[PDB]
Amino acid sequence: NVVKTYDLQDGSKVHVFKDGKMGMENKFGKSMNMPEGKVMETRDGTKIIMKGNEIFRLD
Amino acid sequence: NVVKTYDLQDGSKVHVFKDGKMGMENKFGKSMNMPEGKVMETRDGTKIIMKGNEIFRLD
Ligand SMILES: [Cu+2]
Ligand SMILES: [Cu+2]
Repeated sequence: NVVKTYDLQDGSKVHVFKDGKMGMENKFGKSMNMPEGKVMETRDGTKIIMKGNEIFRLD
Repeated sequence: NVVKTYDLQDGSKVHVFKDGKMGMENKFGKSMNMPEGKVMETRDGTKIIMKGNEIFRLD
């Protein structure tokens, strides 16, 4: 179902689904409200940001 | 002097200069500030967004 998952510094995660949908979870796996316009950083140092339910990655 | 250029669908351009500074030009070549927190569509399809003086690109 998930086509991609971002593994964020803070232990939270963002799943991207086959259907274009997106979902974020805290370090406890509980579902969260995803922040818009806020830079998030992955485990491996990649910076991303969400806007209009799409994901942008630091170029 | 211009290290990177994005050609947008609205006729304007974004420049990233060799120094680090960032600017936009309009259709007429008029230099302006880089719009922050706004998605912009490139002629070649991509969308970008600037936040805190970093460019992020659709993933
Ligand atoms: Cu999960
Ligand atoms: Cu120019």
